[PDB]
Amino acid sequence: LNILKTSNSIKLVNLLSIFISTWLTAAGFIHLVENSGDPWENFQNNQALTYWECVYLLMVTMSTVGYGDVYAKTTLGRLFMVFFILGGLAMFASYVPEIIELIGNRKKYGGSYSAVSGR
Amino acid sequence: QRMWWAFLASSMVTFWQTLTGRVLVVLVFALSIGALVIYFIDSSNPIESCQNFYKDFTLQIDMAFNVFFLLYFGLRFIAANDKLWFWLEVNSVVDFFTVPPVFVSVYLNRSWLGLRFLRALRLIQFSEILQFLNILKTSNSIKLVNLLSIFISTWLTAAGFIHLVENSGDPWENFQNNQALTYWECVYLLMVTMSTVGYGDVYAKTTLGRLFMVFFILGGLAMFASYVPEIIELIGNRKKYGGSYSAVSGRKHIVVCGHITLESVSNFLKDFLHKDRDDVNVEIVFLHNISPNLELEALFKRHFTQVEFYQGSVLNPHDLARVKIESADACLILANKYCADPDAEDASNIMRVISIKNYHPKIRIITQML
Repeated sequence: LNILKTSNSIKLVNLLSIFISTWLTAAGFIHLVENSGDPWENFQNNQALTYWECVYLLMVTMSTVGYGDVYAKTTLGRLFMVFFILGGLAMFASYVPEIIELIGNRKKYGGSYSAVSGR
Repeated sequence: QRMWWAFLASSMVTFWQTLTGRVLVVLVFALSIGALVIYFIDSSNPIESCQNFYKDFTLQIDMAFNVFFLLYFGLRFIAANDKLWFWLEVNSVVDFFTVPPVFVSVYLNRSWLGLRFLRALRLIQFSEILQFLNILKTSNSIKLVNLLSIFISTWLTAAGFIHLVENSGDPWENFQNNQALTYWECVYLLMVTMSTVGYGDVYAKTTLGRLFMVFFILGGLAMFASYVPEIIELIGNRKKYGGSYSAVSGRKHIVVCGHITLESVSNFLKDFLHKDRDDVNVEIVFLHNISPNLELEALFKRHFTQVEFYQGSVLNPHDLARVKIESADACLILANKYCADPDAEDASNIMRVISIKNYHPKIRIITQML
């Protein structure tokens, strides 16, 4: 649908669509698994979670910040934390970002000359 | 109460190089420094407080700063030229969002600390003028100063914003859930975020604060990983041997120049500083363009009290004046003996000899020759 084709579109495709999709599906995944509770323990530890703090928990879990404010309170939740770390940290370390660092800045002198009349 | 249609309207969200410019920009960041200092001073005070026109004596200096910022605002009108890019300018936007809100707060005769610290962007201005003030006339050093200036600028701005969101609270929850911590505490937390250590002893209680700092720490890690690779090496690529030679009265010295290499200088030192000599009391100095190798600094360190090194060329009379060959007893020239064309080294040594004799025609020269 007539996007701005200056490699910005392709960098959008290969970075931010997949980043947002994975982040949002992981947030919804932890929300479901935490609100479900423990199956064999009759769902006694079903922690009440909102989506804002869920996605905040994802972003705290990735990168390196080890905030003790929020964490997984159940065994399968901690399982899924481990899998999410093993996937997302490896991705954010060696697959996605190098593209955005090799994007760099835009062109320095790509403009034209304005013919000012009288000179 | 809690009015915003006047502060935002003041923020204006809609939209009769020379010394003349130098004086005004110096005044601009000097008053920015003063206002940021007094903001840090009264940061412990609550955001909202009453203030009469003749009550706060400290705020009178703030009003002098405010009318001077209004003068700079009129200067911005004068230098606007193109109005579209004038309101597109980021510094102009910051001034729009900080000075008219101060005017409205003073008209209302009440204190409001919201977005008052935004002048920290102007703290990067003195880096350019430090070159004018001939403290640092180089390029790498002024680039490092500018980079640390923008680092500390985004530091103080982010610390202030996190502090205000922290002590404000949720507006839809009657802002009664706000935590209580000081500017030093928010500084500590923002180290906690930027450093990615993540202590978690004290966090951002506000939900909107968390939803801000999430993409803020994304941007911060991006800019950190972008900028440190051109920060770390600056301490490495700095000239060390650019100084001159300090003569010692009553003790002579000689000058060794030409092609100097590890094995050549090793042999020369080993047969010149031999222990079986009656008395050696001459300093040995070196002149060359290519920086010495780590083994050569190792030799210089193990002979720290006998040999000194300097970087320069024998064809530069300024370099010869720096080495001070007037008091030198003699000059030595080492010639490469392994290159393809022998006549090239002969001609090079001839140029060295004529330059040295032209600078001083009454010294002793001993040279190799192929």
